[PDB]
Amino acid sequence: DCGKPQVEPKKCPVVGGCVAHPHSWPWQVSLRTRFGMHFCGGTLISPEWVLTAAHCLEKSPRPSSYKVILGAHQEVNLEPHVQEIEVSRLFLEPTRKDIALLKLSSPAVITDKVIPACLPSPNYVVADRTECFITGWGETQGTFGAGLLKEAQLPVIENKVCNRYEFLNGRVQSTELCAGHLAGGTDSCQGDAGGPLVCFEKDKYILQGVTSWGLGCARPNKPGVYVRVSRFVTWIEGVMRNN
Ligand SMILES: NCc1ccc(CNC(=O)[C@@H]2Cc3ccc(cc3)NC(=O)CCN3CCN(CCCC(=O)Nc4ccc(cc4)C[C@@H](NS(=O)(=O)c4ccccc4)C(=O)N2)CC3)cc1
Repeated sequence: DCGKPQVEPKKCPVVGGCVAHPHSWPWQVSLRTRFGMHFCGGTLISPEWVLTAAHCLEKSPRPSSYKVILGAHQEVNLEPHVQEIEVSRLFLEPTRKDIALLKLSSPAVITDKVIPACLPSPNYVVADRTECFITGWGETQGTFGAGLLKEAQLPVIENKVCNRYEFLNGRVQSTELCAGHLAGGTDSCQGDAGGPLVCFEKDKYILQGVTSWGLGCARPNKPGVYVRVSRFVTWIEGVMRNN
């Protein structure tokens, strides 16, 4: 059952936002070096497959350089039941987009704390103002929560508006989407890249974005940019089917 957490998440009362109800985001992964250091996020989309950002793998083209942590809440004191799995193969998106697939050495064990997120239908366009969630262990820029999994509820901004001069001035492609509060203060940041942007649809969470880049973090009029997952579903499915 993809997209359905067992520990229901909570809204807030990653820069800003709040600490996540522990294990309320069971698809969240921590992408780490062979040495145990968190540097990027990821999303479990199937027991053997993690979706992250291509730029997170810029340092090494070697699957051995990476490990995936599943089911955690703490970044340092990993809980005992935490699943730590090596990566066997890396798949960079073939058109140089900032998205990539990780095939794990062993299929993650599905538990109340480790659950895959659902994928959207091809070419779905998250509507303007849709409130979605981003999560990760990234920088907090003095906002509390360092070391614990944080979340933020952000409104999507349609590309036509996001590309205006007042915002990102034509930098955003159709294969990306924008999200964030234009007054600033709450945003994903370095360390959250490759992590999920999920939207609640009917009764479950759908992976709609991959945290990619931005002009800084939580700055006014500077929403974050995310890879538009719906434009890569067909490629993702082909990779999982043929590998
Ligand atoms: N929700 C906020 C948020 C969450 C998470 C993050 C974490 N992710 C990062 O750190 C990314 C890493 C990266 C991602 C994609 C890339 C290259 C690098 N893709 C290409 O290489 C592909 C080639 N491409 C093609 C087209 N491009 C031009 C058009 C669009 C464009 O201009 N894109 C852009 C602009 C700036 C940067 C990267 C990309 C550098 C840096 N931005 S920053 O201002 O210096 C900064 C940000 C945060 C903190 C401090 C400083 C920035 O984000 N790096 C140029 C190059 C960051 C922000």
